Amino acid sequence: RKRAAKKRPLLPDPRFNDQLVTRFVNNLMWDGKKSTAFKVFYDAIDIIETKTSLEIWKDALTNVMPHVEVRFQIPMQIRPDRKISMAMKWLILYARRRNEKSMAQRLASECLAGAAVKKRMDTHKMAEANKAF
Amino acid sequence: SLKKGPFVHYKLDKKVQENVESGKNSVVKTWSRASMITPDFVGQTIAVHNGRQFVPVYVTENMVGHKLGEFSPTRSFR
Amino acid sequence: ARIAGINIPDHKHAVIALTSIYGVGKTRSKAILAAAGIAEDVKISELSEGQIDTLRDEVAKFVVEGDLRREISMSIKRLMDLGCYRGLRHRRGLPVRGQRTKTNARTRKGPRK
Amino acid sequence: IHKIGRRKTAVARVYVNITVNKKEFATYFPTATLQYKVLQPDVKVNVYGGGTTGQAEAVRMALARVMLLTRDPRMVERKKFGQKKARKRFQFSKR
Amino acid sequence: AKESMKAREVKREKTVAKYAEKRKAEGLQRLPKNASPVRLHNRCKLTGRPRGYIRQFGISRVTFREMANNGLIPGVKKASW
Amino acid sequence: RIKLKSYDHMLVDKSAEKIVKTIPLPTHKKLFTVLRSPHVNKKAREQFEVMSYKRL
RNA sequence: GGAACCUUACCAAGGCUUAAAUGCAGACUGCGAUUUGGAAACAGAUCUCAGUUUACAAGGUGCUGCAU
RNA sequence: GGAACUCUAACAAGACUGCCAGUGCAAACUGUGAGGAAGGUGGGGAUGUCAAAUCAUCACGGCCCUUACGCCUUGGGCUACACACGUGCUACAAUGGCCGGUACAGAGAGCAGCCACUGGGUGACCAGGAGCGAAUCUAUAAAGCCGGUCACAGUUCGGAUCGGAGUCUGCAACUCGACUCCGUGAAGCUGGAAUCGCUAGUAAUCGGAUAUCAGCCAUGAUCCGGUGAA
Repeated sequence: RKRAAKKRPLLPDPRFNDQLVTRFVNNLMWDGKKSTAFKVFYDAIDIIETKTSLEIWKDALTNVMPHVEVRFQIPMQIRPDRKISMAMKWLILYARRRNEKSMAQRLASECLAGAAVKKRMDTHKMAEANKAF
Repeated sequence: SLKKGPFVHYKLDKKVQENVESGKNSVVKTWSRASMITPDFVGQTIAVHNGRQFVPVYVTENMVGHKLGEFSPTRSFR
Repeated sequence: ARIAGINIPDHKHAVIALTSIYGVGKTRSKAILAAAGIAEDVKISELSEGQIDTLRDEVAKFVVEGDLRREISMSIKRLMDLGCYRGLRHRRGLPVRGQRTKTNARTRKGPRK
Repeated sequence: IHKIGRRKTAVARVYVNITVNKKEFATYFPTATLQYKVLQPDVKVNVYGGGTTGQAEAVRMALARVMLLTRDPRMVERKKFGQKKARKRFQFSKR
Repeated sequence: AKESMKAREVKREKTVAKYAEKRKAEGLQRLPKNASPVRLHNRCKLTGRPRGYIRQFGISRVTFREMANNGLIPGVKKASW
Repeated sequence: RIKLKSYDHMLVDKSAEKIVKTIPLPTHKKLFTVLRSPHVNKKAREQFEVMSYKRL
């Protein structure tokens, strides 16, 4: 009986002029601080310049996109868009467990394509079991 | 009261000065426990009202910094 | 080196390592360093012996040791052995500065008896 | 050409090189996102009002009016009594 | 709110009328200990009720509400914003 | 006409336009939040505003 | 929606009974500074709207919101 | 020195599904276009049994005391403490702390006062002394930005506890005020079933102001402004 949705339109960022970076830093924000989140993301993607650009980050963001979730524990597809919010949430949630020094340092999990693919593998292994529904 | 002048009650000071001048005598009775111990109060016995009765205190030398009410407990817990 | 009795800076910064000595703290340590003339940003493992002695001479000015420890010990023993309110409060082990001996007195009372 | 920004609280009077309050574009908007939000592609602004983001959005609205033109009607919601903030309540028990 | 307790306030107010030049001129103070501005608690001035007071109107919250409702204070309205 | 003030936005205006024959200067709005019930119902208040208009 | 006194309605101890405030009833006239006993309240002196008897009320944050 | 803007405060316009498309006898929904706005623009004041809270805001029927359960004082208690449940703040850290540079406000208050400026003092503060009974005068924001350090633990995180020395208010700071200052570093490294709030300038987070005013427990209550989500 919510009867509506608005999807909350967004606005792109100056660097990389991309619309996914804005969603990523929005999920990265804490206590309503966007500037420091952008700073941390930029330091992280520049630290990732060891090995290309944010292309490798956005492709690593694909390996954490599940195709079916269990929610009598019935499996079902999630949505064509909630996939890139579960992927971002899982990446950001499991990048805060790395025992590195800084946030930009422990965010170096895009090259681990490492606690991010494990979640998708467990989801697929738990969804392929309850396939008779 | 806080290093702008030592606070001792006028009546208490006037009644202890004559006692210390006459020498050694009976206990001095008081209610104003808000007075600070003076070097004129040493060796003297004061019965100070506490909440209902008068507790005695014998100023030897060492309480010269504390008030006349730091002693004489007011609440009786166990 | 051993500025105080047995304390060891051990490669920490000057101020952060000198504030490990009991009795001396951040403010007086900064004052000692500024009056003796050594940079606070530099470490301790490279200080020359002249600077070591110049800092020792000014650290031996304040009463910062077991001497001050037991000085405040005699202070509490003095206010205790005369029958003061603070004396009986220290003897029984409850907060002394007027805090409520009701809830939120754990760090002074102890665990659940 | 004159324009009025009028963001949340800021008011910018654009008078159309991009000088701001007798200063430069770097001493007033050091952040990259602050230098951004000028998406239009002898400018005085005389801005006064809320925060940095508010003033940036105000000058953006004014530079869009002189040519994004949609004035955002969002305002700080009033705090209501019996609550802790505008839209959050206290905490109760036994329910 | 008793008559004696509200008349005590008037007695203390009348007591702090003199000595205005004596208290203005940490020692040399042998006063009745009632001639001090630290003992003047403000009442409602109609009923004489502590625990709530407004310096502007000089009355308690309940009397303020009742009068502002039944039109006795010029200027008061129903605030809304 | 030098400053004149009142507590209504339609009385001081008539007085001032009378004076001009015979400028906004923003009003002063005080506010009070008074508890409604005389006993405990604390989460129930009432707001009362007092305007003060002045012009010249 | 401000407990050091005051708020204070509670407790211990000193001082009051037609009353610590307010109307009245019948007389006797035109606020201050000094001194003693005191913890104060209050008593005893100088001095220069106020002070004193008689019968009247009065008063209570006393008990029941299951009389209102 | 100016009457164009912001602004203030009075009057007006503007949003009526009215415009355009399909459904329907009809109300009326589903989308587009214009517009600052949308389909009650958003938020408030409005609010048509439980013998429910108050005989302690106030009044009052009935009962009780009046050498008093009435009344003036001093001192004390309302802060008592082996334990518990509720409501809050802070920290458990490096998208963090510290020393520095650099900005951006709003509302409200001010002779029961706000203090420019100078001199003394690390500091709270003290003395002298303008302006202002108020779009005139005063009351100096934080988060944010830049640069260096710390490079991971009971730590340069944390803030309780305790000793000494001072400032302000007040007759009075021990019971029981606040602040400054030099010492000191306790529990705390994301918390068990169980439970709470939130759909947009919202939550989260940071700062400022008012009310009681001699001072103050203010981390309580009522508001405002900044950054800002899923």
